[PDB]
Amino acid sequence: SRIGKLLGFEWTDLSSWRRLVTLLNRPTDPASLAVFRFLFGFLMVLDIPQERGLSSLDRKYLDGLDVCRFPLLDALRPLPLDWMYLVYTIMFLGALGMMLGLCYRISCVLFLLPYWYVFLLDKTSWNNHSYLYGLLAFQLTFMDANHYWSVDGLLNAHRRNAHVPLWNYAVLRGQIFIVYFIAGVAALDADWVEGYSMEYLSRHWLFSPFKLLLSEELTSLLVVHWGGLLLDLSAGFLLFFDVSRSIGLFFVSYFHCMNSQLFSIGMFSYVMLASSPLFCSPEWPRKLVSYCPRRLQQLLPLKAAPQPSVSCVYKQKPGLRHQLGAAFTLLYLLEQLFLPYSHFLTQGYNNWTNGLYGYSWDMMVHSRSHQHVKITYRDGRTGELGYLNPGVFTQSRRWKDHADMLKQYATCLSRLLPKYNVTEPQIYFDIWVSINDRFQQRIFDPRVDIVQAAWSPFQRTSWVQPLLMDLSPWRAKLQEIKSSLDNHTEVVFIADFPGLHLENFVSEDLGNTSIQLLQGEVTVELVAEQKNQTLREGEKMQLPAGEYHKVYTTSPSPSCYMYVYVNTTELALEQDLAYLQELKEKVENGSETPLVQTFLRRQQRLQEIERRRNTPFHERFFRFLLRKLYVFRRSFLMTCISLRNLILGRPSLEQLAQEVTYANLRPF
Amino acid sequence: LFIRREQANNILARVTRANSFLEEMKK
Ligand SMILES: *[C@@H]1O[C@H](CO)[C@@H](O[C@@H]2O[C@H](CO)[C@@H](O[C@@H]3O[C@H](CO)[C@@H](O)[C@H](O)[C@@H]3O)[C@H](O)[C@H]2NC(C)=O)[C@H](O)[C@H]1NC(C)=O
Ligand SMILES: *[C@@H]1O[C@H](CO)[C@@H](O[C@@H]2O[C@H](CO)[C@@H](O[C@@H]3O[C@H](CO)[C@@H](O)[C@H](O)[C@@H]3O)[C@H](O)[C@H]2NC(C)=O)[C@H](O)[C@H]1NC(C)=O
Ligand SMILES: CC(C)=CCC/C(C)=C/CC/C(C)=C/CC/C(C)=C/Cc1c(C)c(O)c2ccccc2c1O
Ligand SMILES: *[C@@H]1O[C@H](CO)[C@@H](O[C@@H]2O[C@H](CO)[C@@H](O)[C@H](O)[C@H]2NC(C)=O)[C@H](O)[C@H]1NC(C)=O
Ligand SMILES: CC(C)CCC[C@@H](C)[C@H]1CC[C@H]2[C@@H]3CC=C4C[C@@H](O)CC[C@]4(C)[C@H]3CC[C@]12C
Ligand SMILES: *[C@@H]1O[C@H](CO)[C@@H](O)[C@H](O)[C@H]1NC(C)=O
Repeated sequence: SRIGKLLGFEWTDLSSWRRLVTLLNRPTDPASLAVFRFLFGFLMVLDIPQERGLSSLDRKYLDGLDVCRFPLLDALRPLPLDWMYLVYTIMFLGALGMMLGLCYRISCVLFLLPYWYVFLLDKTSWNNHSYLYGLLAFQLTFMDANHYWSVDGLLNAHRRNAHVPLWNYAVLRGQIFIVYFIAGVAALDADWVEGYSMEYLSRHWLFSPFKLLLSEELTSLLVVHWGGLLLDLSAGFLLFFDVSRSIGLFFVSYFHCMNSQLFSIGMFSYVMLASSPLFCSPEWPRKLVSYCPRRLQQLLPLKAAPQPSVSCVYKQKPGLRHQLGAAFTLLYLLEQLFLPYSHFLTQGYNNWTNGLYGYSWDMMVHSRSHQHVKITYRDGRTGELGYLNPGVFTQSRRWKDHADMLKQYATCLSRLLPKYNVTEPQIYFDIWVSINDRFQQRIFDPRVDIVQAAWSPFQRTSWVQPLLMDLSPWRAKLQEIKSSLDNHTEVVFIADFPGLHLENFVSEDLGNTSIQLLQGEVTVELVAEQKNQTLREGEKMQLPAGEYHKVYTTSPSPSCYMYVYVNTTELALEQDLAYLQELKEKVENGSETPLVQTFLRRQQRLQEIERRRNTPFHERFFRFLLRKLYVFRRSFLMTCISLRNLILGRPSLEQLAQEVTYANLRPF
Repeated sequence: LFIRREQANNILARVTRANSFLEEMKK
């Protein structure tokens, strides 16, 4: 049948449950699954010391340290540092066992459990490829991936070159397709289609060939955005059908190769490159080995035909294993389809985008820019007001965009402050954000005490400020204004809600600062002089430097205004140094203090940059390998120290200091 | 830990702009 040759099965196989179970357990070649298993294990082994964070465990989980942490469940706590090193050691052993094929299921579990424990301990570390690694480990735990090229085959005769069920390939192919397609659909946002996300990514030197026929704006609009959307929406279909798999392979390989250099996403691109051949014939590695020299073949996996296996169903009544496998392949894929669109039961995790970041396949769609953050507290007994340094007890900045993390941060601060003689504190937050070059605006209500504010996982947060999407059309005029400025001038665009005010201290350096109204009506107050003046559309006002001024929004709708300022101090210093250098140069040519230190420092930095630029490519690559070598060696030595402490016991303090000094030594 | 009122209300302090891609491993 045409459908038989085009889809690999027939409508008759879906007639009944027994036929479906029989089809899903059809004997298949295990070679491609084995190659993917090896590559995935190898990449996990490489990734553990670098992005999973094994080389900074001592810094992250230092004992006796005051830190505010962001776990998914508030009752989840980390272990002491030595037990953290033990957990990471078990994870590494599991990854190695998965890569080798030795004790496949136990190794899968040993990688899986620690990985998800570490993943769920920190919400601020979630991204898409870590979630994908967890998903891949979970899938492979139930598969027969150790049936072709593995130590288990040498140890057991029944698992050497044996058939595998077809749902093993079906689930992996479905997962890859889901990744691609959900990313493509998420790329249908207006900001993406209009070219607002990654508007400056086309300046990279890799895009040089395209610029021979297109302008920079046209390149960014067409190639980056539209080509990315098209690849996402068509890659799965291109790879599935075998009349178009060559073009699909070429395009996907080029895409991932470019992405591996444009961004820093760890092993994501390499994992996708390794997953691409999963759509090819299941026996492709065996065919490749077929064309190898006889002497070489003695070092390569078997090339004969696979033997029958109990896993598959042959042209018998299916048993429990086959029915469980079919049920898994159905339910898991259905859940994977549903989850990225489930942000209507968990209403407490939506602020401006949907949900927590990491399980929706929306990569590089939204870009944020923060202008200012303020934290205020009031003593519960004395009543005095104070201000905290933003991010005082935190190791990440992701708390600024999520209400659950802000609630956790406020609780941590309220518990920690009493040890500095601040009793029953009330804490207020004031954060200004801009997403995809919009007006800067508040994201949380600045008059709400977050310590006592109400938060629930399944209820929409009350104290989140709505995003002002009616002001999006202003972006063109904003960009025009910004591009019309002089090279020593800067501008900030702000939009404020009715009934709110902005209190601003202008630094003494920022001489010649002014404010102009764009929409609505605002009242500007000079705090020192106690004077009120009202502005109208297009009216500008000069502001004093080194004083306070307040902007009240009295319009019934949000107002828009911009700040234009010049750094008077920097300009004067620059001019003086320039004249000094010119005079010295003229004296040296033949004609004719902190400033001298600044001039010499500038020259010193410039000289270093010149040498940095003029560096042989080989030298740079050599340094790259040495840096990577250091990272790995330090991780290994620290793990050894912690394991020894766990087993034998803690040695003398001087011994520990010497051991740490040895571990911290640079390579070669 | 604690700072002054002049610092807390300094909106136009130097420059504050970043790509802030949640996919990229910042550190
Ligand atoms: C404080 O800084 C601002 C911003 O740099 C200065 O505004 C600038 O004002 C000058 C005029 O004094 C503008 O020059 C313009 O020239 C065109 C012709 O080229 C003319 O058509 C305009 O009417 C205007 O005279 C200049 O464009 C403008 N710069 C910006 C970026 O707005 C301001 O002068 C500074 N104040 C002090 C006291 O130095
Ligand atoms: C306007 O320009 C002046 C410089 O002419 C800016 O002053 C500089 O601000 C930076 C950033 O705060 C200072 O860098 C940091 O300051 C500490 C403490 O002084 C110093 O140890 C380090 O240099 C540190 O990185 C810098 O020192 C300071 N001065 C100079 C000579 O650069 C000023 O910030 C600008 N205006 C505004 C409102 O930002
Ligand atoms: C061959 C010819 C003539 C033209 C090619 C025309 C083509 C395809 C250009 C492609 C270069 C380009 C503009 C790449 C960035 C586009 C963006 C933002 C993709 C978003 C994205 C990112 C950033 C990732 O890291 C991903 C990782 C794994 C899986 C999916 C990923 C993904 O969807
Ligand atoms: C300048 O105008 C603002 C805005 O009307 C004044 O702020 C108001 O002050 C009165 C008197 O305390 C309050 O009843 C209002 O609720 C305030 N409006 C707010 C906070 O939005 C401000 O007092 C005036 N400044 C001077 C120096 O006259
Ligand atoms: C020591 C403790 C904390 C670790 C125990 C491991 C548990 C919590 C892990 C192991 C396998 C994991 C599951 C693997 C796959 C998925 C599918 C994904 O779409 C949502 C998360 C979910 C459902 C995971 C939830 C957490 C999980 C059940
Ligand atoms: C806390 O210390 C401050 C001085 O830093 C002091 O004024 C205050 O009374 C102390 N509070 C208590 C409860 O001791």
